[PDB]
Amino acid sequence: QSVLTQPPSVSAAPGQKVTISCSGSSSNIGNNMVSWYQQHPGTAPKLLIYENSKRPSGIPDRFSGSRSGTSATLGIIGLQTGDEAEYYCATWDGSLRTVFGGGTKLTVLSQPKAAPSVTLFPPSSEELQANKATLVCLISDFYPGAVTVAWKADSSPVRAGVETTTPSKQSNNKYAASSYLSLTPEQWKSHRSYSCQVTHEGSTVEKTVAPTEC
Amino acid sequence: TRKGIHIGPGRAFYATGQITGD
Amino acid sequence: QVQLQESGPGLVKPSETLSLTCTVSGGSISGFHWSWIRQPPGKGLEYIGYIYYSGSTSYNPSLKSRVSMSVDTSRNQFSLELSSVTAADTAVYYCARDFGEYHYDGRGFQCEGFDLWGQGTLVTVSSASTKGPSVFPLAPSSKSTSGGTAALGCLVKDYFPEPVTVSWNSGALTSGVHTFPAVLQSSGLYSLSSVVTVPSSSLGTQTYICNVNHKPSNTKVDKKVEPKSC
Repeated sequence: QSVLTQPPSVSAAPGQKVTISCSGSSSNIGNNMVSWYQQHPGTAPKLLIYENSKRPSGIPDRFSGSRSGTSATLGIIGLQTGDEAEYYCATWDGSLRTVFGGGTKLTVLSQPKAAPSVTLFPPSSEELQANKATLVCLISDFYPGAVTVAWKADSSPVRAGVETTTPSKQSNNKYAASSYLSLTPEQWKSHRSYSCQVTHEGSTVEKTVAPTEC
Repeated sequence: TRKGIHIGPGRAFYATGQITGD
Repeated sequence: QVQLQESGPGLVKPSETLSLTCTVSGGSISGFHWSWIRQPPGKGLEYIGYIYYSGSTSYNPSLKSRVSMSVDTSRNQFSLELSSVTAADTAVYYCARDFGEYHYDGRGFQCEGFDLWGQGTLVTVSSASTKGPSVFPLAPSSKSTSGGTAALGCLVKDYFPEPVTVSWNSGALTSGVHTFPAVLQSSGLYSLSSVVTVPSSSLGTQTYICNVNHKPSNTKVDKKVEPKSC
């Protein structure tokens, strides 16, 4: 978790109201003015709002922000297609820096809601035969394109060795993604099972592979 | 608390000081 | 109007110093505070610090011990120095003009800001020295078929520099084929994966090879991906 909190993902239908919320504390928002950024991938971040609610000229009303208490909210009215991007909030924090929220992916609902399709390959023998291991977790056919991955050992939350790609668009206009858990054959054997844990739009499916299959 | 002077975007500002010295 | 531009190396060996210069035009450095903000790919944004035109600075407390900025009024340029870099410093680096609250208190400039950004420059931290990849089979689904189809792929691992091209069946199968993006590991070494969704009939057959090319290290590799064995 970050100093500022945003929802990883938010969606609406072309033309609908949406709202993104930045959440903080006395240490920051209670005391400095937030600003808002649109980022389209491959381009730099672009200032949408500043001073809680002011708008640099060139920015459409329909983009509005505001602060209340130690929270702030960006509001996007009359949704469009070019509105699909990642949005950040930011302010000074008492810790002595500018700080950003984790970044909300705003998806403008082109097709309907596709739940992800998870597959987990266990470390291949030919890898093990060269004394290495890697577990490959592939996620499929999801929309909005936004997933959170977690990994557990027997049921131990492991954070270390993880590598997840950002969601990529598929031929079918749906999203794919892949995580990779690196290890040593000691580890892969030192446990009765490993799990892959995908939360999407608020719903978690998982697949669980073990050393023993054969 | 007290407080203040917002430098807005693209507005220049000049201080040195610092009225209590360096 | 006023435009900023990042410049500097694109690849840097761990433990060395990272250096970058932001070059400003259409306006003066004068009267503004200026910043570097980096972004590890697929991650979000982290502010590194700011420098005031007259030279005063303020560095994000987490990096302070490693970071250094300087301003050159004449050249209309400012610059960053990241020291003892590691895997974690691999990022797009942006430079920016700031705004925010000023205090005569002694707390000076509170940066809330950034209204102006360069395009950013990617900097890759790595010791890796042009290894070709090792290609491994992604055990085809095996045992159990709901929905009705199966999936397999290749695992291309530990290589530098990118890219790599993954073909399939020498070129015969390009449908339901996803090449995932090249991830970069704390080693200095890349990895990605290709995957094709196929009929649960049976297999075999058919079959079903990967055409991995590490063109920088002239390593073409075909790989036979044959089912379960369970």
